Amino acid sequence: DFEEKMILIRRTARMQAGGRRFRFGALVVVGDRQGRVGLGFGKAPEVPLAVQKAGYYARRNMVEVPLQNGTIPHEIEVEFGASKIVLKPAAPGTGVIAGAVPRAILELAGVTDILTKELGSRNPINIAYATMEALRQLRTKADVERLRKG
Amino acid sequence: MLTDPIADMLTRIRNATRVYKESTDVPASRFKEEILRILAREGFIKGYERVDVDGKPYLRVYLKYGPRRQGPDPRPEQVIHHIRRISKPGRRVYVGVKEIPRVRRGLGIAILSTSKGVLTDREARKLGVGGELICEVW
Amino acid sequence: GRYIGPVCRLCRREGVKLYLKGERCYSPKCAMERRPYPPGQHGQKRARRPSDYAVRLREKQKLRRIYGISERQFRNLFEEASKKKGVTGSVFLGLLESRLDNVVYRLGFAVSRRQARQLVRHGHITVNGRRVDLPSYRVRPGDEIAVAEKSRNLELIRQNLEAMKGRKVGPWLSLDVEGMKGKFLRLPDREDLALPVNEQLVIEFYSR
Amino acid sequence: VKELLEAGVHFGHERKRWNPKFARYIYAERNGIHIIDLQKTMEELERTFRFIEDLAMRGGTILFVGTKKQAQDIVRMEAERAGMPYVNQRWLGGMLTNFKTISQRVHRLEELEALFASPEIEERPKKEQVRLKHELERLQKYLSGFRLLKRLPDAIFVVDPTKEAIAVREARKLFIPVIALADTDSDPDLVDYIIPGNDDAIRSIQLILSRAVDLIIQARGGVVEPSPSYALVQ
RNA sequence: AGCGCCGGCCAACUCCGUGCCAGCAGCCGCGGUAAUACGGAGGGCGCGAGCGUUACCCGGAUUCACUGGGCGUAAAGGGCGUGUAGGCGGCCUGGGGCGUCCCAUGUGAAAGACCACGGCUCAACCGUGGGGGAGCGUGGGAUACGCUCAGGCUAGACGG
RNA sequence: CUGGUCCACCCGUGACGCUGAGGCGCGAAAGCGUGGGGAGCAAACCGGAUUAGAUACCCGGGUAGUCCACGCCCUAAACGAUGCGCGCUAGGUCUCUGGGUCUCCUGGGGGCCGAAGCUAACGCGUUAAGCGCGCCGCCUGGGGAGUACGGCCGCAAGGC
Ligand SMILES: [K+]
Ligand SMILES: [K+]
Ligand SMILES: [K+]
Ligand SMILES: [K+]
Ligand SMILES: [K+]
Ligand SMILES: [K+]
Ligand SMILES: [K+]
Ligand SMILES: [K+]
Ligand SMILES: [Mg+2]
Ligand SMILES: [Mg+2]
Ligand SMILES: [Mg+2]
Ligand SMILES: [Mg+2]
Ligand SMILES: [Mg+2]
Ligand SMILES: [Mg+2]
Ligand SMILES: [Mg+2]
Ligand SMILES: [Mg+2]
Ligand SMILES: [Mg+2]
Ligand SMILES: [Mg+2]
Ligand SMILES: [Mg+2]
Ligand SMILES: [Mg+2]
Ligand SMILES: [Mg+2]
Ligand SMILES: [Mg+2]
Ligand SMILES: [Mg+2]
Ligand SMILES: [Mg+2]
Ligand SMILES: [Mg+2]
Ligand SMILES: [Mg+2]
Ligand SMILES: [Mg+2]
Ligand SMILES: [Mg+2]
Ligand SMILES: [Mg+2]
Ligand SMILES: [Mg+2]
Ligand SMILES: [Mg+2]
Ligand SMILES: [Mg+2]
Ligand SMILES: [Mg+2]
Ligand SMILES: [Mg+2]
Ligand SMILES: [Mg+2]
Ligand SMILES: [Mg+2]
Ligand SMILES: [Mg+2]
Ligand SMILES: [Mg+2]
Ligand SMILES: [Mg+2]
Ligand SMILES: [Mg+2]
Ligand SMILES: [Mg+2]
Ligand SMILES: [Mg+2]
Ligand SMILES: [Mg+2]
Ligand SMILES: [Mg+2]
Ligand SMILES: [Mg+2]
Ligand SMILES: [Mg+2]
Ligand SMILES: [Mg+2]
Ligand SMILES: [Mg+2]
Ligand SMILES: [Mg+2]
Ligand SMILES: [Mg+2]
Ligand SMILES: [Mg+2]
Ligand SMILES: [Mg+2]
Ligand SMILES: [Mg+2]
Ligand SMILES: [Mg+2]
Ligand SMILES: [Mg+2]
Ligand SMILES: [Mg+2]
Ligand SMILES: [Mg+2]
Ligand SMILES: [Mg+2]
Ligand SMILES: [Mg+2]
Ligand SMILES: [Mg+2]
Ligand SMILES: [Mg+2]
Ligand SMILES: [Mg+2]
Ligand SMILES: [Mg+2]
Ligand SMILES: [Mg+2]
Ligand SMILES: [Mg+2]
Ligand SMILES: [Mg+2]
Ligand SMILES: [Mg+2]
Ligand SMILES: [Mg+2]
Ligand SMILES: [Mg+2]
Ligand SMILES: [Mg+2]
Ligand SMILES: [Mg+2]
Ligand SMILES: [Mg+2]
Ligand SMILES: [Mg+2]
Ligand SMILES: [Zn+2]
Repeated sequence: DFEEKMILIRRTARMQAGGRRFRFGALVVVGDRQGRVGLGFGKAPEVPLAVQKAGYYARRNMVEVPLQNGTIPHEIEVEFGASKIVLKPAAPGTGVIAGAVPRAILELAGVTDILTKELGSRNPINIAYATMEALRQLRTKADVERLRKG
Repeated sequence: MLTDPIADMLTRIRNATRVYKESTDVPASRFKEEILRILAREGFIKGYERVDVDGKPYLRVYLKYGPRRQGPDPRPEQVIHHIRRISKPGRRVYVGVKEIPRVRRGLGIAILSTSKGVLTDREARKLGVGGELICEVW
Repeated sequence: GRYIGPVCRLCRREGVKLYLKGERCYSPKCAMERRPYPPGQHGQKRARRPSDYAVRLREKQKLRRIYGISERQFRNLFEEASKKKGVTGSVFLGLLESRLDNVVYRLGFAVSRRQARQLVRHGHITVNGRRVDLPSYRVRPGDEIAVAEKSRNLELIRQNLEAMKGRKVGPWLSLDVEGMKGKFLRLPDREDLALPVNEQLVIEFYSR
Repeated sequence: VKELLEAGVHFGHERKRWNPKFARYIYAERNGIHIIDLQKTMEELERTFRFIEDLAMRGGTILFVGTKKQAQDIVRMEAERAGMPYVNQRWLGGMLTNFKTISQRVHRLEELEALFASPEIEERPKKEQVRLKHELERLQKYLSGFRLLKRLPDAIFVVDPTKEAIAVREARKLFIPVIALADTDSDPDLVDYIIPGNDDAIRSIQLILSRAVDLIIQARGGVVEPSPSYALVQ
């Protein structure tokens, strides 16, 4: 049903007397490889718990990617903070040309052919979020049509 | 003084839409009027009409949006998501029929001004002509 | 010189059984049969989640090792694949499958590819009659790959060509076990082959 | 279920600090106060109540929210007068949003009512007959109307969106429809089925909430008499 | 049958020897008695008549941003004004057609590159054939926008 | 004696506009030149204390200077550290100054809080750091260095 790809795990630190106090952050993508993906960032005392928490968050926060034969309906650029993502549609055979973060989200969304480019800050967390937004912003001819009618 | 009346109109529209106005006036000019024709026919704006305000000729542009939405922030989606000026005073931009751009795999448009009149990128392509690439809308 | 050395060890590093020996790889002995862990002193130790890179590297190393081809030649074929029209992935495979040495092996004239290769280097092979000792020679559609008249009586030839009786063969190939002739009907479809390889990752490896 | 000349109470409220987004629902300014346009008050009521019958005669669980003490009682009255729950005292953050947790309090309340009617009331020192006596007592100052909900409401009936903004924010979040009598100081766009009227003044709130509760039974078929809260309007 | 790697980036790990020594090191960094980072050995990864090193060019570098960047506090608004050149210029109509756009046409050497067949057993290499146009010249055409000349207008500016 | 500017009337001209390299002018304090003038204050300086020392902080004195006139100098955390102009995009509240049918509308300023939106945050938000067009100036990792050389300017100190 749903696949799980862990984008990254990190061990942040906070301060109290005595010393440091670690916590863990996990970015996990979930997808059906058929037009449905979700992103999740969960933090917890232990990695495992963090990942799970992430996965869990990933399932709420899903996006309906309008695939068109393995590709996107059209090109789009989205900025999330100082991170920018460029998604460009492509013909078959092309593949998923992208950085680890975008591809992970792209493949689980069931995208198989696409041209990608990370601009600005390449902070994984924000680059991932920029991506979700990009997809979320994708429109279909039928959609545009629906909008332009009235 | 307005340095770019077209850019002004484009923004007036961009601005009004971001706060969901009904209409929005813009000082009238045939050329602006021409662009509105396209905008209307393409279905980005409900329509527009000439109007006199304070004695001066303007153009009510009736905008249109999508339907109310679910969850937090019910504000409707924009029909005109993007509308950017291309050619500008001091940096004019032209294109031959062979160089007319394909705005968002067609889900969008580009209004050029050709000696055969103001046309969408598709219309121009058809009559096989190019010109000043005025703006792009989607 | 195309590798040449301990071969049922590559099978072990790819965690998948590759047929670089033909028989022996069928009888409980391709090593993968009870000893499927990587070669070396650390072969049995638990592995660590490989980097997206590792995964992509081993995949290419798999496909490449299957045909005992060099990186130099393997890359040159892939670049050719890219350039050509149509899906690079398949097209690539189509080209690998068109190597005379491979075809010799496909037609059964030899048990493995490394043997098929040698059969070519030694003139025991013929393409449309003329001799051809270039294992990288690209077989085109319609070509007839046979055994040299003078080689048809060789001990090893009979054995293999014998075992070929009744045996079915590639839907894109055709074997006339009689005169020891074979015909390359057409380029295999990705659907035609069934290699334990996700060519998609291979393209990605070179896209880096 | 109906009414027109209702200037008998609602219409026009709040001084000048408003919210421009609530201008369509405004008729004019008088003595410094905005006078709501009842004509539109009507239009919405219709569309809104129509939504009520809809969920009503269908098994639709509506949750009533009214903390504004100027209507705390008028709420539980018309609320209890239906299998409809309510939040009267203070809206606890996460009731809808963190329902499963905020629920254990209900699962604890009921249970603390067991002990206090069983062979264990007089067991263990007052060191507990007090701690548990208060726990149970507070668990009831708040969860009296919330006690009912088994699952998220099918809709939310709020009295003052601006005041009960935290509930609304959760409704929206959970795609739970939002019904609310809203005043000149609130943001309409946040309310799914609006009743543009005087959100203050008991005579108002009671009139609306009442008829809205009438329609609710008169929708689930139960033929009931007038409202028992028309008294608390003094 | 070699050569380079096995701390991260970056595919590949264990023992011993050395101790802030001897040394490694592209960047971050390793070594002051348990070093996967030094040296050796076993094992492994990569490539293979080649493998590494140095130097140099483009890339990644939207890191000079035309495509594609910035300047409140990160590097960055001139101390302020006046004003020359220059850049930029509201609404309507007309003439011109310079920019701009369209059609023809000439030029655009061969080789190279691209596609297709061929010749050396393949290939490298090579041959034949096929499109591919930008730039510029010429000849027609269009006139929305920019330009220019005429004439109007008051919503900019200035004046009473 | 003289500059700017705001409002009302809607009266006159008829795009006469915006920006602005260079140029020219203005430019806090200190400082320079010539001549005045010096109450108070006070770099240097002369002393008294403090201190481990005290070329300081505290105390008693005190010259340049601070003031005026003429010339110079041209720098600053010259700051909103935010270049100028125009158009567009909720509102509340306090305030200065006009006009009005003087609840309160209107116009031009000064503050605060905030729609949308923007921002790395902090915050900005019709007095934008928002959405746009025009033109100028400026940035491109730190140190070396605002240094060296050269040029220009200045009596010098020094400035660019
Ligand atoms: K943004
Ligand atoms: K030792
Ligand atoms: K070692
Ligand atoms: K470079
Ligand atoms: K400065
Ligand atoms: K003309
Ligand atoms: K923020
Ligand atoms: K000098
Ligand atoms: Mg974290
Ligand atoms: Mg969709
Ligand atoms: Mg997009
Ligand atoms: Mg940015
Ligand atoms: Mg960067
Ligand atoms: Mg614009
Ligand atoms: Mg736009
Ligand atoms: Mg452009
Ligand atoms: Mg452009
Ligand atoms: Mg290809
Ligand atoms: Mg509480
Ligand atoms: Mg209220
Ligand atoms: Mg590794
Ligand atoms: Mg040791
Ligand atoms: Mg190393
Ligand atoms: Mg060689
Ligand atoms: Mg690259
Ligand atoms: Mg570059
Ligand atoms: Mg650089
Ligand atoms: Mg640029
Ligand atoms: Mg930058
Ligand atoms: Mg600083
Ligand atoms: Mg700075
Ligand atoms: Mg300034
Ligand atoms: Mg003009
Ligand atoms: Mg001019
Ligand atoms: Mg003209
Ligand atoms: Mg011309
Ligand atoms: Mg030509
Ligand atoms: Mg040529
Ligand atoms: Mg040939
Ligand atoms: Mg040729
Ligand atoms: Mg003409
Ligand atoms: Mg033009
Ligand atoms: Mg005066
Ligand atoms: Mg007049
Ligand atoms: Mg006149
Ligand atoms: Mg100026
Ligand atoms: Mg000028
Ligand atoms: Mg001065
Ligand atoms: Mg002075
Ligand atoms: Mg003096
Ligand atoms: Mg003197
Ligand atoms: Mg003194
Ligand atoms: Mg001391
Ligand atoms: Mg002393
Ligand atoms: Mg003193
Ligand atoms: Mg200041
Ligand atoms: Mg104010
Ligand atoms: Mg003001
Ligand atoms: Mg004011
Ligand atoms: Mg906001
Ligand atoms: Mg920050
Ligand atoms: Mg923050
Ligand atoms: Mg503010
Ligand atoms: Mg502005
Ligand atoms: Mg800023
Ligand atoms: Mg300037
Ligand atoms: Mg500078
Ligand atoms: Mg430097
Ligand atoms: Mg420096
Ligand atoms: Mg200096
Ligand atoms: Mg000099
Ligand atoms: Mg001199
Ligand atoms: Mg100095
Ligand atoms: Zn084997």
